[PDB]
Amino acid sequence: TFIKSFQALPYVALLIVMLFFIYAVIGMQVFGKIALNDTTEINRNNNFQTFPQAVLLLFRCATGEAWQDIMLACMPGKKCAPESEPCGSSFAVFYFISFYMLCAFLIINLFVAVIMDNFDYLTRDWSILGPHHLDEFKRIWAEYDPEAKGRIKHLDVVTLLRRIQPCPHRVACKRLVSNATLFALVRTALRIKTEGNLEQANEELRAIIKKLLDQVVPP
Amino acid sequence: WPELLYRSIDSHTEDKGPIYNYRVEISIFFIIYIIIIAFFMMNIFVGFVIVTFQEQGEQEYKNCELDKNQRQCVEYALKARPLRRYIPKNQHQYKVWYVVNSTYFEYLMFVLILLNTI
Amino acid sequence: DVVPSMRPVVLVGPSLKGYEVTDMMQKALFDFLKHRFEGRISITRVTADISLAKRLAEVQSEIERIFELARTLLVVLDADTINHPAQLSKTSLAPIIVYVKISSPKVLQRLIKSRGKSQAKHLNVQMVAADKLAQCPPELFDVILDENQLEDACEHLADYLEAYW
Amino acid sequence: LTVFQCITMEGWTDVLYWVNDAVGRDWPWIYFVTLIIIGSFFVLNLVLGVLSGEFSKEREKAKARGDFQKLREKQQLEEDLKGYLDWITQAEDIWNRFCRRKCRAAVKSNVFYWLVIFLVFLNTLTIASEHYNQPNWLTEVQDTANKALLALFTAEMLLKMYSLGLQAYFVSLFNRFDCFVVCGGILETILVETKIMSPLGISVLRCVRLLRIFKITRYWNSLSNLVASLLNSVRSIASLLLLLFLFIIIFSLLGMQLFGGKFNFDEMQTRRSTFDNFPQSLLTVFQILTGEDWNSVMYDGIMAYGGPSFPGMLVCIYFIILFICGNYILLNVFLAIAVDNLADAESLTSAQKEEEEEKERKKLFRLQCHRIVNDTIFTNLILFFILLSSISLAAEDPVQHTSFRNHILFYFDIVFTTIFTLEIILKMTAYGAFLHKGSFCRNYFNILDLLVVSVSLISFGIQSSAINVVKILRVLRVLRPLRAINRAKGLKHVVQCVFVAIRTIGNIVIVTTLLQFMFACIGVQLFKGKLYTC
Amino acid sequence: SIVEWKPFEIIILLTIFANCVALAIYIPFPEDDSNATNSNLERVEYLFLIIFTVEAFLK
Ligand SMILES: COC(=O)C1=C(C)NC(C)=C(C(=O)O[C@@H]2CCCN(Cc3ccccc3)C2)[C@@H]1c1cccc([N+](=O)O)c1
Ligand SMILES: CCCCCCCCCCCCCCCC
Ligand SMILES: CCCCCCCCCCCCCCCC
Ligand SMILES: CCCCCCCCCCCCCCCC
Ligand SMILES: CCCCCCCCCCCCCCCC
Ligand SMILES: [Ca+2]
Ligand SMILES: [Ca+2]
Repeated sequence: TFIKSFQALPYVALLIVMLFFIYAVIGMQVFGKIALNDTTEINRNNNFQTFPQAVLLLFRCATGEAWQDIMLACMPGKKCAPESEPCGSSFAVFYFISFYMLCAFLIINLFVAVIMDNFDYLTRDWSILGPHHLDEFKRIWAEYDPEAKGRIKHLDVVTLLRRIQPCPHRVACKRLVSNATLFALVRTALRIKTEGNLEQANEELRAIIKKLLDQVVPP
Repeated sequence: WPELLYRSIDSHTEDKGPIYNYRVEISIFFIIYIIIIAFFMMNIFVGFVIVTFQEQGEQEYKNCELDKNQRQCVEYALKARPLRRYIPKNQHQYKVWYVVNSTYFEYLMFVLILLNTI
Repeated sequence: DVVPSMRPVVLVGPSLKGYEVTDMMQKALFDFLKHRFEGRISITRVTADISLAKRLAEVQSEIERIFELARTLLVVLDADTINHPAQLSKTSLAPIIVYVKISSPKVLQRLIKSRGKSQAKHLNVQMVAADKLAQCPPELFDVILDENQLEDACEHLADYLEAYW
Repeated sequence: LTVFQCITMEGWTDVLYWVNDAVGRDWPWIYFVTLIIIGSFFVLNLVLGVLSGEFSKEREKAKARGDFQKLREKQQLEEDLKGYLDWITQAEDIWNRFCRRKCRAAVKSNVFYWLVIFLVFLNTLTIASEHYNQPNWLTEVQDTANKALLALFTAEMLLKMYSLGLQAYFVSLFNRFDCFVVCGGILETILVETKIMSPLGISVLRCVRLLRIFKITRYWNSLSNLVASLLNSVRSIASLLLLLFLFIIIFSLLGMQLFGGKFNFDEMQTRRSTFDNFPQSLLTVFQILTGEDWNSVMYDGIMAYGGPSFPGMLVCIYFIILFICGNYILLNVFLAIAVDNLADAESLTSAQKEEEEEKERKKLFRLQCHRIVNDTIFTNLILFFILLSSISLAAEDPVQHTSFRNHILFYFDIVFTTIFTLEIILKMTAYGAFLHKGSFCRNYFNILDLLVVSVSLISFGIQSSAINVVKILRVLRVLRPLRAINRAKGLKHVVQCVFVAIRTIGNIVIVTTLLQFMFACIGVQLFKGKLYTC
Repeated sequence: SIVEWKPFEIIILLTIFANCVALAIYIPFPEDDSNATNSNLERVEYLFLIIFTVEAFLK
């Protein structure tokens, strides 16, 4: 379900990608010429010299990994690169503060957007009927029936693999007698209402809410 | 953070070098802050985002119809479709199918996967 | 019956007028009531038991002067006995009565302890009448006063007075 | 052990740089980036999810006891009490005291409120004007402007008390806090003028002086309900925090028991975060809990029990149980507190602002032969040109000045700048160009397209001069990706929901950015240059 | 049985608190070194074992 939620919001992550792109290019053009030397943090591993390198540095900052030492190393006064025929900008505050405040925001925006898209599942009593029970019924139905070949086909009550949750006082017989059987079980096992007229009520509810074969659904 | 917690515990007096563990009580200032701005107020923050998203989502509450679980139930009128399993026909091709489709096979193969990882 | 040229206005208040917690609310409403109806409302203070009304030696001549001033062309009557419509509705004077009530029974004692503890023991006697005022249905509670601040209830009192004028 | 150190995202980048040195820069980044993304961000999203699910179950199960109804009843009661005390106080004014019936209206008047807000701002500016070695005139300015503001704030303390009822003025929580802060100011005057004042005094007294900035943020109502709920449920916040404190005490006593005095290595005493005594053990356990140098505090914990061996290096169990079941309990505590008090304190808002509004409502050129055709092929060609332009500026070479690739990218920039001027010319046929109601300007995205294109062209114009001005005009051409926001009907929805989120969140951001100002000012008081070292 | 009727549970909780405070003051010196305070805390510790074993028997 989380994979589905992630794949159902391809644009909340696109925003994070756009932010990484923007800040990678900005850091490229401003801090690109700092001198690569160790004992600092703009070194042979961290630098804004190529786009992959800058994106790695920004991923390092986003996970909060001594980003302040990079920030202090990109402050002005640093020797410039030799391939450049001094360098270092004081923008390095606004570049590294804001980034951390932006990513850490857009991350949360992403996470919650994925949580709450999915919030139907995360809060769930696991007792009242849910997709798990319906799919378990689908597989047992396939166990007692080959591919799409069940119309009545029933002379047995061996359908007790339906656990206590949806023969107590033969209410199983009442439910069975009173895809069509799937929808009948859906309506009855919920036991929403009991008035003796709920078949026509189900008819009108399905008509108003709905799109498919309703000539068999109510019976 | 801890590189600064210990420059500010050694902190002595205006324009004077450090003294080892001059004041450990200063750590309180760095604890309260950490509890307030980093822990409490940036979890108030995600809590606020969560509750706001839930409000943005309950706009389509639609209380005229009943609770949400029956909404998923009625949306699952699209179930009860066939699933391919290829029940065997040949007798030489059914014994193997049965033995490989029994749980006796899957337990063993979980055991072998674990042994290969080991 | 027939209107005595105007509807006499008395204010029941949250409780008995003999204790400051209530009569202060009456004065507070009366000041603002009088300062916006010049030539439209005459305020008078009555003391005798006008509950015993016909339409006691002191009470003998008390009732008629209210009608006399009502004919003068609405009129505010300030009493010390009308603490419920029942002790005033037995006779059909056809008045309009301002029905002050507090929506909660729990702020009353907090108001009681406010200024001084000398009055404290009367809180029950304070509260019972409010309880005895609580269950009265709106049709005999014609003036509905629910809210907190004066500045809006004073505007609320404006509207009731223009059914005829 | 190394992978688990990476997952917690501290020490992640070392073990990547060491591997980069060992086996080259090429592949290892896949391993470690994927490890962080799958195993750190994703399984933190899952944890936030499961916790929020449990908390939304507990909220609904909290509709059995109806604690929210208790909070609402208390809120209405405390509103009504002051509302009726207004009736009483306005009654008392019928030893002539004609002054009060005017000074009360002055109090309620917005001019006085804005005056006492401007005074708060001056107080802040006299506090924030701290400085390492400020000129000697600034010190006397701050002293006199502190005395004057304290005297005035006491003046509008007593004026507010006497224009209302004392027994009514103390009803409001805010005024009870304000009386406290001005009393703290008076105590400050006493201590500083008697000269018996101590560094703890210069801390707490100036601290309460800062707290007077809370005189702002009293209109704002969502945070008012939030604070009301926090003060309602303090019996549970205290319990949760106290249980956390006991967990930390246990994991610090065990810390001293296992690593007490075992950190003495002949190397220079760089081990500041030892486990020696109890206060220095609490700081170390807290540092592990927040996970700052969890590595080093575990490598020292290991190398104390012999090097990496079998009996030794089972002292990773301590620093792993700690980092697991301390961050879990931190997240649980500080999300239960921050959701069960921020979803009920938003119910207050949704049930009283609604109620109050319901209460008040119930009381009451050429325009011929154009070509806007084929807007379904431009709407994709422009995307597949913006993407290539974005990659184009992603492919520049900073370190070399006259790079071979840079000339080719300049040629691409020529082509793309011309093509992106083509659509600007095209949309003349569409209504706009400050003509026809100015339909051009009503939608800022088209203007932004023109703006970034115009900058890419102004850089060209300056390039003939070839001067360092373009040094900025180059950088801003990073704006090119944002054009997609206009051209992707899906991306527009997300980038608008983000702004809606910002506006809805704004109160919390304001509280936090105003509550960091107090900590900045206290830090300035405490460490105003006491951090040097030779 | 009637001992637990009496509210001593407060005194046993105060014993727990005194044990926490006895553990806080104990400085773990590197190699068997000790000061006077660590010497006294061991006698106080025998006291705490006594007061815990007694209540163990009772409960
Ligand atoms: C005002 O920010 C602060 O004082 C903070 C500062 C600067 N340092 C740290 C790291 C904090 C922080 O977590 O930054 C957050 C990161 C996520 C986005 N957050 C809001 C935001 C959204 C979009 C654009 C910009 C900002 C800012 C506090 C803080 C704690 C808790 C809540 C909070 N808040 O802004 O609500 C802020
Ligand atoms: C001789 C005593 C000097 C130290 C007194 C206390 C200073 C250190 C207190 C550390 C508190 C940290 C709290 C950890 C999280 C609750
Ligand atoms: C000299 C050795 C070259 C080996 C090249 C391997 C490339 C990929 C290795 C890392 C892939 C890890 C994926 C993690 C699971 C998604
Ligand atoms: C929870 C697992 C982490 C720690 C497990 C303990 C492993 C101890 C042995 C590892 C090293 C053995 C000796 C290597 C040669 C120096
Ligand atoms: C409830 C109060 C507990 C305070 C401490 C209790 C135990 C203290 C015993 C030893 C105190 C240290 C001094 C040792 C003699 C010089
Ligand atoms: Ca970290
Ligand atoms: Ca670090």
